Amino acid sequence: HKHAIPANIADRCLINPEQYETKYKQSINDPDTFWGEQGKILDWITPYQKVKNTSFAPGNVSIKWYEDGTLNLAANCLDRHLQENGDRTAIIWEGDDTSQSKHISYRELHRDVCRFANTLLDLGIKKGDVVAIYMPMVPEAAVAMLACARIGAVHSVIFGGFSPEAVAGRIIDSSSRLVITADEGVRAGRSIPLKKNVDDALKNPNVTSVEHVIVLKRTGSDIDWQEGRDLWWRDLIEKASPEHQPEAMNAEDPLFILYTSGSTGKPKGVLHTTGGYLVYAATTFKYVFDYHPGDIYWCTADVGWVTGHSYLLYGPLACGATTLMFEGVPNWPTPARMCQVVDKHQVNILYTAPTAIRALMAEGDKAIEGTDRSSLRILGSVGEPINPEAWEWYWKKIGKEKCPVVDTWWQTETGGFMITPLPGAIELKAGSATRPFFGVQPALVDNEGHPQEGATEGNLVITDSWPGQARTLFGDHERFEQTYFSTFKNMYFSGDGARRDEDGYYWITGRVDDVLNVSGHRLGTAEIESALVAHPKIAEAAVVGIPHAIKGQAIYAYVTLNHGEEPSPELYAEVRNWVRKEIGPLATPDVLHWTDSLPKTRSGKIMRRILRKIAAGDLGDTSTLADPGVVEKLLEEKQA
Ligand SMILES: Nc1ncnc2c1ncn2[C@@H]1O[C@@H]2COP(=O)(O)O[C@H]2[C@H]1O
Ligand SMILES: [Mg+2]
Repeated sequence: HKHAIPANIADRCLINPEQYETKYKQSINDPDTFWGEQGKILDWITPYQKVKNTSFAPGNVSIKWYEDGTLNLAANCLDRHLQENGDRTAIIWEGDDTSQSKHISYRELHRDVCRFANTLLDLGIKKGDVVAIYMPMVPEAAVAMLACARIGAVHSVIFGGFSPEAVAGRIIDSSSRLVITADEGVRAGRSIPLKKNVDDALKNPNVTSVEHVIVLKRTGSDIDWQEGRDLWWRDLIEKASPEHQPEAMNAEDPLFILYTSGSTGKPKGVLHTTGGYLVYAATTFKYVFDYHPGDIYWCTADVGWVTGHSYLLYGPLACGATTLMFEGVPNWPTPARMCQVVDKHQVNILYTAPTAIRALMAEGDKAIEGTDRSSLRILGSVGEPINPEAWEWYWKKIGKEKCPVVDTWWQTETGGFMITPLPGAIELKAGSATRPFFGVQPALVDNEGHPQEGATEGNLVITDSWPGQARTLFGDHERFEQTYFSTFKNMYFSGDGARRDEDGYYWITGRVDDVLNVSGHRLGTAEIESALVAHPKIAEAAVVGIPHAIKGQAIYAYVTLNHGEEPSPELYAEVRNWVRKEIGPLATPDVLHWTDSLPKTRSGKIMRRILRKIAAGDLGDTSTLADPGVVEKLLEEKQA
């Protein structure tokens, strides 16, 4: 069942089916001409000559785009829009409480970003310095990010739900010089203690690089204050000059670092540079959401994740869009909140997550009760697999069967959309990302790296570079090469599995490595295991994801206790909270399963496949296990 392109969309679309085919073919056969022309979506201070200069060679990965060009991201997202569109709203802010909202014009946003860029410079922050941003969804988070970009500082945004330990780890790895935070965040009526978490992070003796903490007064709560180190946002920004001249950055100057979980090890700082990244974010934003001047756009993703970088802020602001930043959650105070915001601000494009869609869908018509939704024209889904039922419920109930849904597949390491419909070019299948974006060459390979042709399934790789590609892991280019470019030589390995059907449409089925996706949050199996075994009473741990009707995956942990310890309600609570402390509430196990029967190879390594099946409630081949006998026991313990 393919959904046709509706006439209202065909009448206005930027890219129709023929235009998609022609552009795609040029983008693959001649990326230098294609991207040389498409790069002019940005203002360049000096033009590039060389466009594509890349190699996925084993142990010798090198990625450069537009390398001789110079530009400024903040000038592209702000300054260049002033003369004609200074009075256009850049950010609509909607508070957690519906009585609270703000409209911030391109001129107002520009003025505050200039003031804060001057604030950063005056504090001694320079081009290349890393600035940690630990902020709630308020416009000042955007001001901070844009001001860093404006001066060539490298921001590292840390999701507000991370624990003090997790904050400290990111600060340590990045040598962040400055932390920007708020006293508290406000979410679903509740307060989250951000500044206190920062205090606790900075007590880590290995945190040595932070000289100041800028604090936004969001709630005015009683916080501890360290004289000298801590500074109030308002105090600083009101002192600063609103005049700031943007300087030119090289296309390959680092723009930001975003700490990202892997199949093994601890989170690594995925690094994006400036030129290719912004070209790709602007281009994908424009064509996939069919952006026309005047369109009101709402991405629901947090600023702390890559969607919040590329599609809440940089893509839409580069294009001069009005972008909506919502402080709260889609179902507070009631399940109808998301569609109430749509109505309130006459949103035309809605881009949200399958977990959110499923949480609303569980409430049924209470999600749309009393709302109109007629301003919507385009819908999109981000960040995790979406099954056909949820897709159809979204398309029907939120979009009233009138709105194409763009199910966008991409990753933190890809910078922007990779496989996605375009609303006026591609007919839709519920649950399918459909076809690759311009400049993207996907392939499916078996475990031996052999490309599979026709209708088939396998490991999803990308066989050549694209302008938005992450360039490295901060301080760890060899691990970058290992993780993404060693499994299948000369290819980018996404870590995802996919199916291609007889029409050539792609269906992404989930991670094939040990990365979990819990409510849209990317977590590592090994890092959660490491968190658990750090507990004084825990000897060993094996973590698996299991299907969950709302969250997509839930976290199931098998735990082996030290000799002398017994399970108890106290210990159950303590271990769950231990993971909440080491990483954050986002990584809290849903289930703890106490056992002494972890399956292991004869070399001693944990075997997780059977554990996954058992936890799911299901078996496989046990001939690699040093003791098959564990299986039966594990089946009994889960029965109880
Ligand atoms: N539309 C989608 N369908 C299936 N999987 C997705 C989709 N979008 C993102 N993902 C995966 O979910 C992961 C979440 O973290 P990342 O964005 O880093 O990388 C992402 C992809 O591997
Ligand atoms: Mg221990």
